[PDB]
Amino acid sequence: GAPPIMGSSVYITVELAIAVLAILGNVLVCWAVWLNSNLQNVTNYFVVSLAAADILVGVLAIPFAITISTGFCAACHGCLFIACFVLVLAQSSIFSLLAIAIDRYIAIAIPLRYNGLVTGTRAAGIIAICWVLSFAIGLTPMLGWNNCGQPKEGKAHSQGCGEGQVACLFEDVVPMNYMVYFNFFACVLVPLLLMLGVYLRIFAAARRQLADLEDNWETLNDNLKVIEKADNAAQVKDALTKMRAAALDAQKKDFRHGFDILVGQIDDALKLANEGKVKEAQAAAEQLKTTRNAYIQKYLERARSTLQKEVHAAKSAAIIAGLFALCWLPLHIINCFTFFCPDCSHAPLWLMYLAIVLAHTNSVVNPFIYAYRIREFRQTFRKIIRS
Ligand SMILES: CC(C)CCC[C@@H](C)[C@H]1CC[C@H]2[C@@H]3CC=C4C[C@@H](O)CC[C@]4(C)[C@H]3CC[C@]12C
Ligand SMILES: CC(C)CCC[C@@H](C)[C@H]1CC[C@H]2[C@@H]3CC=C4C[C@@H](O)CC[C@]4(C)[C@H]3CC[C@]12C
Ligand SMILES: CC(C)CCC[C@@H](C)[C@H]1CC[C@H]2[C@@H]3CC=C4C[C@@H](O)CC[C@]4(C)[C@H]3CC[C@]12C
Ligand SMILES: CC(C)CCC[C@@H](C)[C@H]1CC[C@H]2[C@@H]3CC=C4C[C@@H](O)CC[C@]4(C)[C@H]3CC[C@]12C
Ligand SMILES: CCCCCCCC/C=C\CCCCCCCC(=O)OC[C@H](O)CO
Ligand SMILES: CCCCCCCC/C=C\CCCCCCCC(=O)OC[C@H](O)CO
Ligand SMILES: CCCCCCCC/C=C\CCCCCCCC(=O)OC[C@H](O)CO
Ligand SMILES: Nc1nnc(-c2ccc(O)c(Cl)c2)c(-c2ccccc2)n1
Ligand SMILES: CCCCCCCC/C=C\CCCCCCCC(=O)O
Ligand SMILES: CCCCCCCC/C=C\CCCCCCCC(=O)O
Ligand SMILES: CCCCCCCC/C=C\CCCCCCCC(=O)O
Ligand code: NA
Repeated sequence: GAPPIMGSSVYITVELAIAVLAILGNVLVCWAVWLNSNLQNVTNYFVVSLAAADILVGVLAIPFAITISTGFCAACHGCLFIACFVLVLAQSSIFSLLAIAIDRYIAIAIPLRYNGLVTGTRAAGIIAICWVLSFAIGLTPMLGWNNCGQPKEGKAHSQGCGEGQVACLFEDVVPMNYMVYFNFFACVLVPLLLMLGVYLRIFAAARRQLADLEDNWETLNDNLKVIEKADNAAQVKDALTKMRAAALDAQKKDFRHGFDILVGQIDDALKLANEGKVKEAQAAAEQLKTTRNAYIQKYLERARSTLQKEVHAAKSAAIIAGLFALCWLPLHIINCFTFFCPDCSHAPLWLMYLAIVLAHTNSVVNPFIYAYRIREFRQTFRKIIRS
């Protein structure tokens, strides 16, 4: 049995290094949003809320984790607070991640009403509510769902603790049925699964809109060919009405002028078609190609480019949510083994330390994801560091 202070020294040193990086990187995120108006939007207010949770992991949760690794003597409910505080920060992160996903879904699904529905003032209120709920959920053991009524008195005596004190260790004070059923299943797993459902809807909505744009583009070009090889006015009329509906569906200044020219030219040709003048209708329909080459294809390309950027932004957000799940799931899975398999030897202490370090590393990774995936953050980071 090697001296406990040695393996402790490795765990503590790694924890302190992570805390430094979590503070530095996420302070940079907050400084960037504060300074760049192009970064000031509802999505990034939740990003800042998430960065604040990660700053508090470095300032508070990691010092608390180091403290409760020692098993020092503490009043049981004081031990409970420093043990449970990381649950507040993890819960706040989950709420911010879910809010970000929902924000991106509103933007892709109803962009015309996004600016009227999703405002900064409503966002600040949601953030406040989510922090209150995070304290309520994370500190629920302090309301009585704890093991302080049944302390490990033999462990307390062997450490010289006073009366009312326990050896302060996470699993000795926080009940495992709370950790598995309430914290993991209900408060972590269910919101992560909801997030997965939201992102599936976001990418399904984007794929559908990028299909719908190509279908309307195909309908405009296909029916142009139908008119050229038509032989009577009724075939021209049929293909023109289909073009007119495709044009109005695709419509939903230089943008409006291009579609006004298009529908007007379709109407010009339809009037000729209704009068039985096929050759004049076809010549009129040929004028549409000039409008298509100078306006309509430009709208189709820019609409595609806007959709691709929304997909890119949703993928960046989903990566962040997925990395949260990756870094936190090992701890929750270990707790499931401890709880559901009392015939299994407890996960060894080195593995507990590794799982805790991994969870804490998640508070380091988001600034790197923003830097590598969002140009506006990356360029703002560069200016902050240079200047
Ligand atoms: C403004 C912010 C930074 C203040 C942070 C205050 C923190 C560090 C304080 C608030 C409550 C405090 C705890 C309250 C009660 C106990 C029980 C005692 O037997 C050992 C210390 C312990 C566990 C305290 C440790 C420090 C503590 C967690
Ligand atoms: C920013 C300010 C307002 C934060 C206020 C938080 C204060 C009120 C809370 C935080 C944690 C709390 C402590 C947590 C646990 C214990 C140990 C218990 O045996 C006696 C009370 C005591 C010591 C609590 C007193 C109140 C306390 C210090
Ligand atoms: C993709 C990621 C999230 C999956 C992580 C899986 C990890 C957490 C799993 C895979 C194998 C698992 C271990 C398999 C067997 C045992 C022995 C048992 O006596 C205690 C738990 C313990 C030690 C498990 C702990 C959790 C464990 C390490
Ligand atoms: C990751 C997402 C998709 C779902 C989370 C799956 C979790 C809840 C699953 C993955 C592996 C599972 C464990 C696999 C094996 C055992 C050993 C058995 O003696 C008791 C249940 C227990 C401990 C399972 C509990 C539930 C478990 C931890
Ligand atoms: C620079 C940062 C300073 C940080 C200061 C670090 C604190 C060091 C004090 C005690 C650690 C002793 C080693 C902890 C060993 C674990 C004890 C434990 O697991 O519980 C008790 C149990 O009885 C055992 O079997
Ligand atoms: C920017 C500033 C923001 C706020 C910064 C706050 C930093 C908190 C640091 C450490 C918490 C460690 C607290 C635990 C120390 C417990 C040691 C102790 O209390 O030992 C005596 C006890 O009776 C055992 O026998
Ligand atoms: C485990 C503990 C769980 C505790 C469970 C109970 C908590 C209450 C729940 C939600 C409060 C929602 C607050 C709503 C605040 C008022 C909002 C408002 O007035 O604004 C309307 C706005 O115009 C629309 O856009
Ligand atoms: N058995 C057990 N032991 N320790 C922790 C623990 C304590 C302090 C921390 O800072 C961290 Cl990250 C983890 C958790 C645990 C598991 C999932 C979610 C929250 C806590 N579970
Ligand atoms: C780009 C520069 C980065 C800033 C430097 C950050 C320095 C932090 C690195 C390691 C933390 C070391 C913790 C010291 C251990 C104390 C002794 C002990 O383990 O008990
Ligand atoms: C920017 C402010 C950050 C706050 C600084 C906190 C850094 C202190 C590091 C670790 C916490 C020390 C925990 C002490 C354990 C007590 C050991 C014992 O009593 O047996
Ligand atoms: C212990 C608390 C458990 C119940 C939580 C109650 C819900 C949160 C309570 C108060 C938050 C107050 C902030 C409300 C501002 C709303 C702004 C808005 O949404 O537009
Ligand atoms: Na986090």
